[PDB]
Amino acid sequence: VSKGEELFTGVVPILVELDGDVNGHKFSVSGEGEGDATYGKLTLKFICTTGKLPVPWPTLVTTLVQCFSRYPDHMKQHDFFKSAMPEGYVQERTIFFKDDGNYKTRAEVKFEGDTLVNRIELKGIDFKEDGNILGHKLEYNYNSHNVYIMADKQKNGIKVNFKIRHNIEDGSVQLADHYQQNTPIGDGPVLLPDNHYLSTQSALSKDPNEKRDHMVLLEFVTAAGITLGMD
Amino acid sequence: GSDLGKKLLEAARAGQGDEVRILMANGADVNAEDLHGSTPLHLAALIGHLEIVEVLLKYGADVNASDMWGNTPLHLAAWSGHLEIVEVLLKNGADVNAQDKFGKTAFDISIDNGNEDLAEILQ
Repeated sequence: VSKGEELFTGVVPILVELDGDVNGHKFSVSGEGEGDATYGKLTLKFICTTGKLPVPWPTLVTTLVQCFSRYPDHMKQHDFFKSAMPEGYVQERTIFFKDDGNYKTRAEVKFEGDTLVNRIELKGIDFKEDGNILGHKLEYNYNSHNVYIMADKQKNGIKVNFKIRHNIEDGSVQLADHYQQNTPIGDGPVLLPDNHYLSTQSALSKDPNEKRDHMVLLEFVTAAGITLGMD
Repeated sequence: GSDLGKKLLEAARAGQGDEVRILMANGADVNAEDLHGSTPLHLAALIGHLEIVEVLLKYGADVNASDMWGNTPLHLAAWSGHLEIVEVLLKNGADVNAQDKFGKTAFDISIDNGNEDLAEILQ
């Protein structure tokens, strides 16, 4: 029930650009690949263009295109992300790494010609020099999560929250609380959803021919309704 | 896939029946996979392309191929309510008890999507 969902019926090329500063360490990431929103799939590869990434690749996954979530037919009315396209939306987050610092992010996600582009600014402060993040103590892997979405009539968008679980190499888990807002860029009408969630799955790998600091990301995301005996 | 494998995955996802048929006649691997472990049959089932589903099965596609997320072609056909494709997959030995990583069968998906027609035949 949006002209925007028509742009996602096929496989769509993706470009990601991130400018970052964590505790003063400046870095940049470029990413490219493809998304298949009917399947709910991303296939992406990201490069640190400034040298060595000064934080663990997994801390950046959430920042580095929820318009690729598979929304089933019965739920097409609750798909804010696609409805804002092609003019797009602004995605902002604060991410609290428990017992450690935080990331603030601001991203514009929109079409440029036939490519879906996520451009991000990231500022991280108050990290411990030898915590799990600046100490590079996160395992190179990723968990499955539920991403909770509600409408925000006021801002003509959505609010979103979830908790990421990052495996630590000693067997513990580092939580990252995620608070999120999305606002359309265009003046066009958008879909404001009933409360629902996205169920996410991800795998991280390395390209054996890639000589730079990098991450290959495969992701599979499905939207779901709230059901009886949740909360 | 390979060279032909990649063209076959792309042609199947794009719903190009003639292109799929020519690729298969020229020896493409019917079970080529992308990085997610998606096969041509997965992709055709997803988009509801009956012709490509039947052509691929006729060239020996694995009816019960699983992607890295545990989805089978039957799951993906059910995701989109493709009744005739479900019938064809079932008739070619699709596994009604295959579970994805959420523990769900194709029946469970039909139930989540409130689809009474699919629910009836996926039991």
